[PDB]
Amino acid sequence: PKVALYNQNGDIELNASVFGIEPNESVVFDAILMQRASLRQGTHKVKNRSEVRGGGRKPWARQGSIRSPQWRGGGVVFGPTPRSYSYKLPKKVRRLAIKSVLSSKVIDNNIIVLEDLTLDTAKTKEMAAILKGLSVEKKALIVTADANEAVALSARNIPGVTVVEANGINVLDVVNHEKLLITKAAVEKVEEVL
Amino acid sequence: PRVKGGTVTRKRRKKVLKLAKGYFGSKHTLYKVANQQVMKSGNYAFRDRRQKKRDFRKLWITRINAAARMNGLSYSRLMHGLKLSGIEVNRKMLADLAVNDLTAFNQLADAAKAQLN
Amino acid sequence: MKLHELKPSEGSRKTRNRVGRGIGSGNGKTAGKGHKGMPLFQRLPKRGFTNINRKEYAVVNLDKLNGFAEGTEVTPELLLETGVISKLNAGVKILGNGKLEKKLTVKANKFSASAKEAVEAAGGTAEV
RNA sequence: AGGGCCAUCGCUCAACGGAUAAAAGCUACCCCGGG
RNA sequence: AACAGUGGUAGGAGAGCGUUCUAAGGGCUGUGAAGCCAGACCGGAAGGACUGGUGGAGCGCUUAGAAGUGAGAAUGCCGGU
RNA sequence: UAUCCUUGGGAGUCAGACUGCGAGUGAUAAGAUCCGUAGUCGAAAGGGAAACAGCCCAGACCGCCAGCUAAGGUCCCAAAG
RNA sequence: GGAACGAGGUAGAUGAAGAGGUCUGGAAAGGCCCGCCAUAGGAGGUAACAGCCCUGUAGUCAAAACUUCGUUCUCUCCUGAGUGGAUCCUGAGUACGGCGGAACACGUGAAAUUCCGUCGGAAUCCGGGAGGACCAUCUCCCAAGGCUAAAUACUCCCUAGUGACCGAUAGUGAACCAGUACCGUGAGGGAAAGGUGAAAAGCACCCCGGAAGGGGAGUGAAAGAGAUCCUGAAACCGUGUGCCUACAAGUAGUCAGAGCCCGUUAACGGGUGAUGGCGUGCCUUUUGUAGAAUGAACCGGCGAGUUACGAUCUCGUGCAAGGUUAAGCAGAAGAUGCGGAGCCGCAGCGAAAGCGAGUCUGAAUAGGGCGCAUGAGUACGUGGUCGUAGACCCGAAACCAGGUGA
Repeated sequence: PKVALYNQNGDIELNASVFGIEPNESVVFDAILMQRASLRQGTHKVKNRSEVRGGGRKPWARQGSIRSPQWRGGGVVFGPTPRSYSYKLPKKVRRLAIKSVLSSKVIDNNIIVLEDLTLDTAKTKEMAAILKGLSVEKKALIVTADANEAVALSARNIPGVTVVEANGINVLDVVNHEKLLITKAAVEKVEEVL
Repeated sequence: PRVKGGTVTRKRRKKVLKLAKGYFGSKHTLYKVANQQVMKSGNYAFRDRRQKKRDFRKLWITRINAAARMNGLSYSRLMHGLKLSGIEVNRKMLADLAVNDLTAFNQLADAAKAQLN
Repeated sequence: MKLHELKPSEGSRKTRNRVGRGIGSGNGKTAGKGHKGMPLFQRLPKRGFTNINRKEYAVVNLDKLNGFAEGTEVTPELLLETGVISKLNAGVKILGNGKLEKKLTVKANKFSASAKEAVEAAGGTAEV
């Protein structure tokens, strides 16, 4: 909890009971599966022995139906059914995982704090030059507490980046990008939810 | 997702039909019949190898029993006399190799003859 | 944690026993089922009847008042807020299992006779 | 009112551990699973 | 490390290999990918590679995850002989 | 010498067969039937009985062109007087 | 009753930046080396994998004419509250009575309740009905007249879009002139069948032949790409050629083994094998098989323990005498917040009234039953079974309803 402060051209202390917890990596494995399963959609509906536009007459081995599953068109006795792939964790387990992924990147010298991230306009040239000053070559994260349209509209084209509000950080956001920029005003609001 | 899996049955059925190369007749093209013969081939190889160890010992007797019969001794009066007269753990297949000569093989019969009397 | 090396917890996962795929795994041909696969409760007579309105009050070991700050105005609407009782039903009955500590104002629908003296010994009031 | 809880009656249910309160043959050119 | 052990159906337990898709990185490919054809290589098995020929545009590795998951037998179905 | 009890999870099996002991039914007829004890087969290959599910001998983790024995054997087929 | 005003929909308009250089190639969208725009790196094309090649996207603006919504005028119509307390109404074959039925979770029972017929038959503010047969008590409420949006259910369709969906035996029966070709008098049943190339540049001419079909020549990166034509497997049919084979009894192999013939992911090699030893196919099913007990002509593809909701059990994880939220709302159909209604546990016994670390049983403070005393659950996840659903696939004869045929 002793990360330094950044300010475009140019050390603080965060809640050590939030950003300095020893991680629990078992709670970070099952938490990712619960957030990844929901992403999938599950809209594969196959046909059955009774939903085939086929005969019911015994034609003539025995073979009482033409569309029985051992024939040429019309099978899939069991097949994939359109269900729901989204279960729920207990609430403290959802709460513990976001603390663990944030505290892990404190140790690795990966989080970078900014002060309020003020832009001029929605230009990408000004945003691209700002990334060079902070040296974030691959993917990143920009967390802003008030959802400024400028920064959001100035960082929606660059491929590795992805803008989002501070009330909506979750597991697959922070675990995927390995560098992250926070406004110093947003560091308070993540402590208040958890 | 549907898994076709047509490409994995080509490679498994080829590896049998290479091991059946050289068999007579239709037993080296058809998978239904070559698979009945790679099974009885490996099962016959296990018995052949075991029977090969008890066979060659059956061969080495009938050469020792003739090479000793030049000197009046049979195989019984030889093996039994070579286990008391002196210490010569000469292997059946190892002694048969030295039985070709007159002189080295007869040197044991003479020693056994002295212990037999 | 990085997204490449997601090692699960040991014993937290298990592979599905897939039944009927080949003789080598076991459950090969007959699929783990094998070849060719008056009761007692209808001899025991029924037991009287049931009451249409049974009044069951919330009971708390006498030992539930040993973890509270000061015996004062211990009304059931504070028992239910802090959550020593999970749910107020008809009435709140106090049981005399356990040892009390100091005096604490108690407000209950009923009282056990052994429970009545133990609050009356520590210095508490039993207002029903 | 009605039921519970105790004392007590009604079973050859006799195919007695008691398929329902109640229940016969019949027909092959026979329908069909089996030697 | 020393001792003891290892036939096996129903059946119980454990450890593994493959196939398609998805996510993360890392990396082959028109100087030739998948597939197909050969071969006298490697692993205790299921199975992997490596050269050569055809082929003429895609594929694979590591850790995970989801299954329409692995065919020699149905007086199986469809095609071909 | 190292097993057997307790709770808990998962089962499979429920016309067995013949060979060595006294019966019963039968005609002390039956590779008949039904009993009870022991074995093997079931689920057990290898050696012997010319061939032989159950008799006699003995239990296969896999290699070796090593040795000693079991039942049974030693003129020839066929190893050994 | 009418016109305004604004938002949409039905056709569109506009739209940033590399021929960068060089290599290989039939061809650069690739390699190598260098730039650029970005509210635009979503897509699809292009001679092979484009952010700057087009067609486009973000964005901003557009419809004379039609409509679909709202905002506004115009238009249109329009009394409420007391106070009394003398008489009337306040919805009749109706409420209820009997018989016979039927429906409520309720099968006519202890049984209201609802609705039919069938027969009788009221009361009407001091009045009426209900509160599970019935009767007093008591609380709520006015029957026998009629209207009524929203929140909800499903879609042949219509735009916009997604897939841990399929990729030609799949997916709809149908990617192709498909309910077609055929079968049936009829009701009905019901297939097969995708791919040249970047373009036709789809073979002038010459030769053989009646033509087909060839052999050259040309196009092309490739003619082994020439019209059912990308790739082209196996069964099957053949032509060459190394080594065996005309005194030999064979589940066709295996082990021993010369002789000849070849040189390899160089290795105790490779291919044939005269001859000797041993050796009653495979799966199923049975007390048990070589069987004359059952199945398969062969090759290739397809083809059988699934998913919901419950129940219980082990392991892992979170918190722990306390854990956990559901619907729903705000949210890229997502995570996450928020929701304390409910559920399980924390102490039982008893038929119940009940009492309680005990309580039933009983004259019993006896004995005995159970229970603490000795106390760990709960929420999710994997996995193992059991349930209920077609429930592991395949396989009858019959039954009923609605129809087609002398």
